[PDB]
Amino acid sequence: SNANKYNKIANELIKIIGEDNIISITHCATRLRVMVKDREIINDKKVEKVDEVKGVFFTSGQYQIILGTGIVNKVYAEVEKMGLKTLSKKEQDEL
Repeated sequence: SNANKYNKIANELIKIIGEDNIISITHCATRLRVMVKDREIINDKKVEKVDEVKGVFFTSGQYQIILGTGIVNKVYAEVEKMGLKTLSKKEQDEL
């Protein structure tokens, strides 16, 4: 596939969750982890249909999208430019 593969998934994901429904975002080795305001407006079935999405779970305020290793980082790197509160990239330590 073309090099926009990961930015299309990021955009589809943001669009289904709702941009202003996102508190903050990070990831682990296999999952994109989105702290959301209201899970009950997120259409899980539409999320599950997105390219590369292996499954979805909500628990403990976290909407988790399983993308698999390597694919999860490439999607995270697209979301990182979108301006949402992404957290993985911890902020500069002061001296």
